[PDB]
Amino acid sequence: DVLEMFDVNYESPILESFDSTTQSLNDVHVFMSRIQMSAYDADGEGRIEYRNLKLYEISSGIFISTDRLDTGASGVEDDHEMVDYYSSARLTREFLGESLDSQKSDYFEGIKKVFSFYKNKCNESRYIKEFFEEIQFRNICGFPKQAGTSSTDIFDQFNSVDVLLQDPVTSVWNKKVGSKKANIVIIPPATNLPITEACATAGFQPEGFPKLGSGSFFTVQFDPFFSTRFKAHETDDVALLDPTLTLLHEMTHGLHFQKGIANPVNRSGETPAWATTKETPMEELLTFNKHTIDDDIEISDHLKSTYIGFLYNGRNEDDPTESVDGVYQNVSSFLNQYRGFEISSDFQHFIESCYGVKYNQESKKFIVNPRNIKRYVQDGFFIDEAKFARILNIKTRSYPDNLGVWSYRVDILNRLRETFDEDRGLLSQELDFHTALTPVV
Ligand SMILES: [Ca+2]
Ligand SMILES: [Zn+2]
Repeated sequence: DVLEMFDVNYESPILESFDSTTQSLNDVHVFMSRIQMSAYDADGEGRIEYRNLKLYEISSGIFISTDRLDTGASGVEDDHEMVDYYSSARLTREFLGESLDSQKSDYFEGIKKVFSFYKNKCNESRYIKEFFEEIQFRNICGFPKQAGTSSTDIFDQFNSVDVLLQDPVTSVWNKKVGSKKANIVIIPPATNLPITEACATAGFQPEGFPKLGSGSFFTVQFDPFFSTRFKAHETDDVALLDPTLTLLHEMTHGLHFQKGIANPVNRSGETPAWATTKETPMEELLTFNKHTIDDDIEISDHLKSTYIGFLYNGRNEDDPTESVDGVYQNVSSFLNQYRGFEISSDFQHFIESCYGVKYNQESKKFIVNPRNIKRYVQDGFFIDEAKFARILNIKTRSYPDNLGVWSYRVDILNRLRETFDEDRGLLSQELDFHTALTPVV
């Protein structure tokens, strides 16, 4: 079932009616839904708001949209480049001689072609298979429980997306008929972003500061039809970033959001000094390449272990505003609420599978073993972009030059040449194999 593609097309009809006595939401693969996004005002300060969007379920718990969501103005004029390329036209109106409908159809086909490549790689690589089995199917438990969510509900805002029908009289898509398990949502870069940006976010966050160990589905803003050049080692051998590797990087951040280990913050809601190494978060170095931490692999592994230790145990500071609540205290406090309460076997198994914990039937309580919660955090960092690049033989940064245009078109649907294959992926990262964009400035 890993990355098994549903029979779903760009033009497959959106759900307009639902009869629970003869239909299952599990069989619904094209529907109106809503997800949180950061929206920006004219000043450029962000607030989290729901946005309606049309979703395609391309595989169990994996959703894509062709909708470019309105998150405010980018603040950059059309076709200006600053490393990244900005255009308000991409997936909103005619762009590069392609209609909106053409662009949306191509975006759908291109994302499916990328996932067909990943399915072929799962069949070839135990490591890639293990990664997709985890991000596609893992149980995702968020806390605290929100709004009208019962303490024993499996599906909620952290791990499912709403199925909305239209109010017949007003035509507004605001009639919720249920929800569907969600692990991964892939959408185009929103209006506020450049068209070359790739960005992974927590799919759902409550109003408070996020808690370590509280998971959500992840949303990736990603468009495989564009990429940016990169310089080799510290020579001048230039090549194009492979979008299939860019998405694997973002989905690795994704796995960290699914477990609630991506974004450690203190009681003031700021990143603690121990989470950063000008400044780069440890979350970025462990997603990119362990070896960037130190030339000696054993020192890299030790600094990794110290970071995971603080994610797990938190840290008490002499300034209590800088203290961090760890995964162990957050998860054990959450599960300790259930001590002595009768719960369904379905909710019991959901929690057991999510955190790798056991349940004591006699005392009706979760057994929250420290070694199990440590493994939950450690397991989140089992793979990085560099490992993917070695398995797939994709060229990436080893990681401001005046070497001209940064942003390139990528012919994912093979209109120009044999550019992208479902078995081999991107057949060349050479810049002369791709079409440079032409920024006005
Ligand atoms: Ca970027
Ligand atoms: Zn990253």
